[PDB]
Amino acid sequence: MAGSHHHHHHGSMSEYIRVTEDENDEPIEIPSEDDGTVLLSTVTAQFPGACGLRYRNPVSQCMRGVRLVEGILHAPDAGWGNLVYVVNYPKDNKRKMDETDASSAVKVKRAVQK
Repeated sequence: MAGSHHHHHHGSMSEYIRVTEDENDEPIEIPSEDDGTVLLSTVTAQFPGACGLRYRNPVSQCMRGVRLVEGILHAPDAGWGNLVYVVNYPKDNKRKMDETDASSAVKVKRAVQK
């Protein structure tokens, strides 16, 4: 319902992700990352609120599932493909309200024990 943004291009791309939420709906094509994964920002573009995506292959008849780490939807060892996907969420979550720039990097001593 809320959230869309408009900033997730970066360099390279490799390929894209083509998946649809509804079986009757058409497979929407969205831009992915160079590594192959997909930025969460994109997932919200068409699937707002969606927390996780499932894998639905009519020809594969398997039980695969799109991996999600740090918001970035990782792709399988086969790729996104042009199959269907099943959303996984109650309605919304957000759990995000902080956007600032700062650096606090620092070295650490050797921590050894038994």
